Amino acid sequence: NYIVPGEYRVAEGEIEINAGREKTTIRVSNTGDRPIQVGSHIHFVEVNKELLFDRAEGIGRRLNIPSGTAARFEPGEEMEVELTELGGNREVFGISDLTNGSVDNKELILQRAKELGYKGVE
Amino acid sequence: MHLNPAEKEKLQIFLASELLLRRKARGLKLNYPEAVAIITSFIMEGARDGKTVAMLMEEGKHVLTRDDVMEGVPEMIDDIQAEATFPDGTKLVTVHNPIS
Amino acid sequence: MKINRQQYAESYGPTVGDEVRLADTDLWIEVEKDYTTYGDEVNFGGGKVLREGMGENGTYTRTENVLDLLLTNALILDYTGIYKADIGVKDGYIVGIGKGGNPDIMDGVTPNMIVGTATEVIAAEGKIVTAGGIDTHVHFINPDQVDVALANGITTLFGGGTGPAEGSKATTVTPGPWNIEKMLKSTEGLPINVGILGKGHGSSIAPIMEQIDAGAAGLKIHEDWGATPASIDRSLTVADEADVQVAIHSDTLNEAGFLEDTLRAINGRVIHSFHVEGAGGGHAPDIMAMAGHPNVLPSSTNPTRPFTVNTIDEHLDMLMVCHHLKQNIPEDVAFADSRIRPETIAAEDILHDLGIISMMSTDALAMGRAGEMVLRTWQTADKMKKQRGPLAEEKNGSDNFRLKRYVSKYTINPAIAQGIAHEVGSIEEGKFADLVLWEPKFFGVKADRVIKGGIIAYAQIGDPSASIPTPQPVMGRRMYGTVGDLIHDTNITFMSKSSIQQGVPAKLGLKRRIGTVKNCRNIGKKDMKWNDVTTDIDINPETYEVKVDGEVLTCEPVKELPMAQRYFLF
Ligand code: NI
Ligand code: NI
Repeated sequence: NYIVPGEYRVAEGEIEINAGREKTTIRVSNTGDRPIQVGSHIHFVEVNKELLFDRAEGIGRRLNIPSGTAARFEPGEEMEVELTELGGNREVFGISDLTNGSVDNKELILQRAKELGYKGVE
Repeated sequence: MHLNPAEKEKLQIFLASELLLRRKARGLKLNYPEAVAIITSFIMEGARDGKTVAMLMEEGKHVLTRDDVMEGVPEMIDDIQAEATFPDGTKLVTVHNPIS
Repeated sequence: MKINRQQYAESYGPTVGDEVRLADTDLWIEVEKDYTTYGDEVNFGGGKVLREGMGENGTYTRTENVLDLLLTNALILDYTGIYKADIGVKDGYIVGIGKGGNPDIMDGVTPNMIVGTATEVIAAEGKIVTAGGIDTHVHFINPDQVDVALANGITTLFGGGTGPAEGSKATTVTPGPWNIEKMLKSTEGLPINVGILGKGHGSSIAPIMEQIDAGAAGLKIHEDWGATPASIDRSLTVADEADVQVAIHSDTLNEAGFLEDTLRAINGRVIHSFHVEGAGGGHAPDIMAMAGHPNVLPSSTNPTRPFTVNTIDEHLDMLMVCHHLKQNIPEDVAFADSRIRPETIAAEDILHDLGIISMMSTDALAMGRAGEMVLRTWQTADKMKKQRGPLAEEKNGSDNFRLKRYVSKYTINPAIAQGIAHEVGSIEEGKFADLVLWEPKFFGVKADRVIKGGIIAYAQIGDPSASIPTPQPVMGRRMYGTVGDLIHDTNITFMSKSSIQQGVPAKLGLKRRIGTVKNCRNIGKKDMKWNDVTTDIDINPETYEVKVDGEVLTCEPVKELPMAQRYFLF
């Protein structure tokens, strides 16, 4: 039986990520002329201004993709992504300075986003 | 000679590769450190010969085969990396899965 | 969304139920539990999770539950379990074993394991992390021995010596107040934890005791200084007052007594019995019978580990050359023949496997290899699995039981025996962050990175002039923890309570962390984790056969070992 030093023998099955959290599918479009790549754990409403999508649907959420991976949008590309819910205290500070507190303050987050030109606020 | 730190360290790779080649020439299946040394010194000497980085990335996958080395050695070596002075200055060569 | 297990393990290291081979042995360890929250794993890099506002908290100051260092995704192999967790370090100590990141947005974050602005990250995904090895049989003979120990994952050296003096070349002894003070001063420049043993010899208390008061952390009784009933007795009286351990290399020659006389001098008091099998030294031929007693903490040294086809030949000659024996003088050969025994060495493999010998050690440069304590521990476990089959107590196909029994021999048990397990010897919260990362392919052979007091001290790393650190030649190198004044904060000098109370550190200008030796007179064999068996060991005086519970303990020597010619250049 051929020995590969330090090899894994993984169990059977699959690992479900972000289990028991609500999922949401939204369409997003890169309206800019340069590539945008978005990581798994960035508060989705605070992504680059040029990404057009329903900003309200990004609040309190992030990409539902394996921890440490990212979704890529080429210049002009539109595609669907799936989001999952933030966890913990469901508070976000810094990043684009749109939340700085609870993600429950949707009107305040959307006001700041609209005033600063983050595309896609109603 | 004006040897700098890297020049002297790298002399030891050459030496380890000479040692390993002698071992291979008397019939032995090479181990991990021996295989790494032979492929590393091959790359450095290929840079000194004026080959390109792209040539060495191809050639590096054919220096040693699985029957040259002990069981499991192919799978221990995911890549081999070496920096050497090409005709155009220092460059990095990475040989992916050199032995299969 | 789901990730298949192979992919999961490649990205984040293995998770519950997954198994990992140790080097090129036949031994398999299985993840028992996992502290993560699937999907909120911590990781570091471009577009990765530990970034401000995300898995890194951008609000808290260092004092507000933020770590100095997070080791992400470690597979911990320890006496306390074999399991997956993040490891959080702060002020040089392990403060949290659990799940690290940011409570803002992640579930399941251990409260004092916040990754903040103050946090450094070490990616342990795909690595096995263990405590630093505790070697309690060190001869301080050549300072080049320290890197040799660090490269095989040893982080604490307990022993004695003044360099290549004949006293120190034979015995783990730094004799008397002045030698002890000089070697404490020397110890300021060694990038490893150290504890110094004084000469456990004398017939009056004062000469012995003054060594402990000067800064020794314990004592060594060795036959080359006279391992007599008096020296045994006085050392143990000093030890019991001072709260330090005594190691013994007994009277091989049976000059003043046989094993039963040494046991009667000990009189039920706690003692560490070095190289208990006896090829390293001890009453011929039955010293290994010490390992059945409740008040003995038994260790092996490493050249007999495990029993191989070259073992006897190499020992017979080693013994002859270091004692200047002559194959011409019959007594010399009867002596060698009484000391180097296939019967006791074979049985030492099996006593390790049964939990009867609790500890491993090197005997570095006196009759043992400084960089092979960890190495030979696993080679022994592998040989025993092949010859004795998995222990009854095992699970799936895991070798988890044996692995915890054997990791315990060179981590927690030596620490317990020497009165220093409050500081070192295991990956537990509240203990010093002496941590070894291993690639599974190199497990127990060559350490990836050795962390000392929360800063890397030693690493296998490549060309310093390159664009990246991985290009050849990759070799063991001292890291920034060893440089300048940082060598003081990342290493511990372990000393007696009386030398610390008397202000020896200040008298000598010692800048290293000072660790207190304590709680070593009220322990026994029952305190040796996973290796706590007491029994009647019988060693036949004529044939040297070893019996335990009426059964002969025998096994064959092997021609080949794993963790050997696949790895080493020489
Ligand atoms: Ni000894
Ligand atoms: Ni010794």
